[PDB]
Amino acid sequence: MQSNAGEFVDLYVPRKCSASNRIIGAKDHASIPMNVAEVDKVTGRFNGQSKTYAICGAIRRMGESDDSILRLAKSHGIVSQNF
Amino acid sequence: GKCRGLRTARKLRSHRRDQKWHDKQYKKAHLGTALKANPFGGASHAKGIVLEKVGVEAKQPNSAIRKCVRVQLIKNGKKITAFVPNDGCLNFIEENDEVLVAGFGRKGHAVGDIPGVRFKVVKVANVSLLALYKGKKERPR
Amino acid sequence: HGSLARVGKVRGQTLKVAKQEKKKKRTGRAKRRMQYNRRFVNVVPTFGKKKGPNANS
Amino acid sequence: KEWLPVTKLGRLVKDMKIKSLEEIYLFSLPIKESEIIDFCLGAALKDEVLKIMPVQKQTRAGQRTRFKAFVAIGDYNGHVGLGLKCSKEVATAIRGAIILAKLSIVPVRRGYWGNKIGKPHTVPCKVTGRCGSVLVRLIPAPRGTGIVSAPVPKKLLLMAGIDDCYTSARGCTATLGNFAKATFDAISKTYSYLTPDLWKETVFTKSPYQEFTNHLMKTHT
Amino acid sequence: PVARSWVCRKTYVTPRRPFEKSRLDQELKLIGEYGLRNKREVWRVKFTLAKIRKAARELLTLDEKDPRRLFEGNALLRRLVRIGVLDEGKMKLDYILGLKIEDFLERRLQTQVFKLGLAKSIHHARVLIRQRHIRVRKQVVNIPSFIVRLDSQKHIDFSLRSPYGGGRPGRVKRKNAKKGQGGAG
RNA sequence: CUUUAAAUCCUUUAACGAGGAUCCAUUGGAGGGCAAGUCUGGUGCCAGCAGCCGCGGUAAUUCCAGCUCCAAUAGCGUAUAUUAAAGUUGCUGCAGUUAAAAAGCUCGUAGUUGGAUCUUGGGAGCGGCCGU
Repeated sequence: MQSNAGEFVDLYVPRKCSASNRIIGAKDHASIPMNVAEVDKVTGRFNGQSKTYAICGAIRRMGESDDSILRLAKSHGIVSQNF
Repeated sequence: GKCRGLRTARKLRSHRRDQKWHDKQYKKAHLGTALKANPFGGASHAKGIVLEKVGVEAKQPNSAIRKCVRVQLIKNGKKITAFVPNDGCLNFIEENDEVLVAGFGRKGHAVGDIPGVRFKVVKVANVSLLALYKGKKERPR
Repeated sequence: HGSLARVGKVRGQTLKVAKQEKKKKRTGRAKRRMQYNRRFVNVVPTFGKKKGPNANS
Repeated sequence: KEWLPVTKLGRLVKDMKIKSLEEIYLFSLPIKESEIIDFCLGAALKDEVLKIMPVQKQTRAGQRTRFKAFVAIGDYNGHVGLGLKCSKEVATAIRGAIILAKLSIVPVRRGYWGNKIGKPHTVPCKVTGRCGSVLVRLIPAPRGTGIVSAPVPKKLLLMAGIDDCYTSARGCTATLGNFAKATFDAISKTYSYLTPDLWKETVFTKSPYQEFTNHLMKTHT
Repeated sequence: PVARSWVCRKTYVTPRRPFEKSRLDQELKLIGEYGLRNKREVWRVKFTLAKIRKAARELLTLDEKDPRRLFEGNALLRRLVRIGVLDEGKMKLDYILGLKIEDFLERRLQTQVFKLGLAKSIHHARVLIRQRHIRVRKQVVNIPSFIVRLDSQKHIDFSLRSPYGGGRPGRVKRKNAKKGQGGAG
């Protein structure tokens, strides 16, 4: 994607599944990009920033998207480790 | 392949060798029966002597009369119905004439409307039938 | 119908026209030049569709 | 003559907020407005009607001929689309297929054979595409090779802006529809083939639905 | 048993599809531009390029600093550079693939005789070559295929012997001057 | 003149040698595949064309000709062997429910294929924890 001179030449760099790393093609309409809002650790209100997640349509059709967001929010601290 | 053994060279070669005989184009070329029963004996062309001029009824659909020429080949003594090309070229073939005769185009298979005629007449009395049709050479009599 | 008697029917019975007098066609690179001039230097962008060389609709 | 955009993504593109169909292709957005793809690649999009195909529904009183028009569209700079519209007469089919070709357009990733210098000339890697019986394999080739293909996938790959390529084709390639849909499907998978180049995890930027939410409320419903 | 050579090879390949509109009309675009006479004169150049372009593919498979590659590669590069097709600035053999038919048509004698401006067209140029009016370093060249070496470009002028130079004035003028004094009396 | 055993051809070179530059480019085509006429006259499932699909029974884009256009071009067509195209012989690489195809079933010898496991840490040295 870079030339002998070191220039980024490909006309866009794709997104790819936050679960299984599969690049998310231009016409994958099943693909789900989520914004998960974070909170002030004593007030409990929307700060203004989010932990954005992106799943390829394929894992979403498998039905594993649920567990894959649940993992990405646990290892992100959004969700209780105890659970 | 259905035996990917490293020491399976002969099974793979000896299978292929055996299964090449189930091909038509191979079985034809690699037996005498196709080269023997060939009226031309494996030759491209063949001089023969006209013994009658024959109307052959065209196939089912289209329906003309195809003017062919019954030929005794010199080399074999074998019998051939050979077609005569373009419009009014059976008028150039006197009986008992030595004609040079080629295939029709499909490697000894019957062509178009003409049932079991595999041959065309090329030259008549060693004068080319295109040259007679175009009127370039006149028939030496 | 038509036995061996009808051989060369239609070839015989055409009004036999003699060929017209032509200024003889130039041959070699003089021809390929003339072909190049008919196609790539002369003609204009046309509305709808570009026609064939022998076209006479 | 004037475009009044109906969909959300169409509204943004007319109001200049998002300016590259690259940015649309990143969030994998459906493109349903026709003028979006006519807006960003407009002064380059060229049409070739690959085939008009008379199909026939047999009815009580004789055949009912409709006409399929297969239209490949693309700039010669990394975007192709393959539209097939079946209609009553060929004028309507060709026009409708042009619109469907536009709506279909994908980006083509193109790479190098060996020496990564200059601009990419060929397919980045061996990609295969299927439709019915047809299988169209693409292999990268060195510079000046051209497209080594049948007249149908040549017309697409040239329009894709792929300068060099070795193709293979298996199955009934005589069915131009499947043969054009396979080679289009093969091209499509260039930005769906994970190379080492794209191993660096993505810095998830903001959707133009999220980035320009404040504009969309007052401009349309 | 005889003392004859026999060694001879074709200088062209006939293309697979005989009626590609895109090819037929790109090869006539070449013939017009550069005043060649048939598609064999185009398939001849295309074939030489394809053999060069085959040899280049063969050397790019080989490891860098391979003795056969470095020798063979530089030998190919200095040849293309010497005929004015490739640059001394760009002599690196991945550029040999980025090289096409117009680069070889530019170096043939017909096109140099035209683009030096001592001919009036590309068709006039062949006439001047065919009718042995032009020379290269005191060598009268009859043949418009003649690929001009880069050093040997500037030494293209008229023959000393031709009436365009300081030569014996030709057949038509000399007959018309003799008819002119036969006309005057 | 040169060439050469002696000649020839080539090269060189006096003189002649071109306007219809008659010092006259053919060969095959023009429905699709396949580049190029829905032109005109003839024939009327006849004559014939047509590798295949097809054209021919009175507006023949296909026959027989005229003009025209296309293709290759001092060459171009045809028949036949053969190679690629043929991933339609398949090692690379085909197939075997229904398109051709898995033995009725099992044992069984040559053939072919065959589980895991048997040495590693550091000594010497350089470049900016990793390299030879």
